[PDB]
Amino acid sequence: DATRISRSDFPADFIMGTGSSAYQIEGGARDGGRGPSIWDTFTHRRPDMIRGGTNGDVAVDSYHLYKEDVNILKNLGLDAYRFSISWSRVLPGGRLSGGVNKEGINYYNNLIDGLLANGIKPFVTLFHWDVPQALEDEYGGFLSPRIVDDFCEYAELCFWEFGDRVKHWMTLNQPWTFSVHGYATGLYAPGRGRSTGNPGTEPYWVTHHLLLAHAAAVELYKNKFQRGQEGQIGISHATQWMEPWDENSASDVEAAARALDFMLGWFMEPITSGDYPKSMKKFVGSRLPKFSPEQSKMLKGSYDFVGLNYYTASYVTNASNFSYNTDIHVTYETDRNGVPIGPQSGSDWLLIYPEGIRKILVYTKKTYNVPLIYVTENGVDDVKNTNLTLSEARKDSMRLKYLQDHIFNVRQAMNDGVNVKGYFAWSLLDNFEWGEGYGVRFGIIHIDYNDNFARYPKDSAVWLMNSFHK
Ligand SMILES: OC[C@H]1O[C@@H](O)[C@H](O)[C@@H](O)[C@@H]1O
Repeated sequence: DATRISRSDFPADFIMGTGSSAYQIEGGARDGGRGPSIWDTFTHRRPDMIRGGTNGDVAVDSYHLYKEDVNILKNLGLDAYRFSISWSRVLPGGRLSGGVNKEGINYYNNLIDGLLANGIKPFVTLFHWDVPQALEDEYGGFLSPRIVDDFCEYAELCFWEFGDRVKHWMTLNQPWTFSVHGYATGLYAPGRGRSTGNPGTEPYWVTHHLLLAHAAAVELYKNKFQRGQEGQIGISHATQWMEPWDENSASDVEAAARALDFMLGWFMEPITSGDYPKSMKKFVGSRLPKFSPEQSKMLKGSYDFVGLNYYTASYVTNASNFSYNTDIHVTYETDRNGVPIGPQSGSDWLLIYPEGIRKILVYTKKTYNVPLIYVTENGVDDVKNTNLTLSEARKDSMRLKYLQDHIFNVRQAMNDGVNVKGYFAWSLLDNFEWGEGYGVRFGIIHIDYNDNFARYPKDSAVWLMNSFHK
């Protein structure tokens, strides 16, 4: 029974936590010496692409209110906090020659020491989509292999400044989403793919450079820092459970494995065997870049742990100029005979399917033999409703059930043999949700946008504190 799940159902070294990313919570977008990221430019030049026309200039002001966030985290009682560094805050011009911003280094040091003073372990992600505009404008950012060397200079600065206290690093978070919505759909920054963009080629280049940036930073960590600092490094991937529309149709079973291949396998195979998956080579063909053997040798095994982010699931079937989307040759279905795979959250794409996380975890251990996994993101958004007062708004029983069910399933997956070392809910605070602006709330902590981003715990935060304190 999922309602009685609690810390005592887990081993002693199991880590519970919560998460954010820099651009979604910080604001201070032009404070403290920070330069612009591609998100700054996208939300300012193209406000029509954002619900409400809003941006993250102020967001929820964790740049100034970080002492409050630390205080909330202390009261919450969980082991860990996962956040990311804004690249253009510490390197406003992206590369070392653009100046090193000491004030942005001071921010991250104050945040890290306040977390440590309170017994909270920092898990830090280097990159969460906020490419410095200078690097975008100079040579097209992740479209160019120049990005690998710049990204390494940046990773080295972080290890040097923070590596004495941060022992858990992630190079990238959800690079899938960056690649696809940035370059295939054009819904996210830099907003291309519908030169002006090409959804047939650009996503594949971007992903290819993301993986090389990741591998070069891991080798840098491993050869130059790991012995003096004794930390660990990994990466976090987007996942969505892919279920055969018809359990029996072997054509359907194959469409599902291919959907997995194009989402997860696209990233996971290169760091496992040095190459892209077979299905992708077959359906993408000559548009899919190749690794030199030095690159392959660098990629293979380039991690100490992997993190997975899981929200939802879907049914897959077979499909009947070029585009990443059409290359998959699958169609997505939500119902089996008028019965949805699960109920909607406040977002129509997000269907609640807890068994999804147990399956995605077992699949990953099986298909890739990952020794050590964390669930680095999992969570759900409130029904949109500006008519509720805070007493009502904070009663977030859907989220509370969602968390219980998934955490339960995570337990199950460990009984199935998956070695899962921790779980981070997503996210700590209501914050800026990219295309969806401020309208979609994912936080265990409520934010009052009418009154200086005043923070208040929802029921789920109370529950997490009570069942998982330590
Ligand atoms: O808005 C949906 C997205 O929101 C962000 O908060 C997270 O970074 C993503 O993982 C999530 O898919």
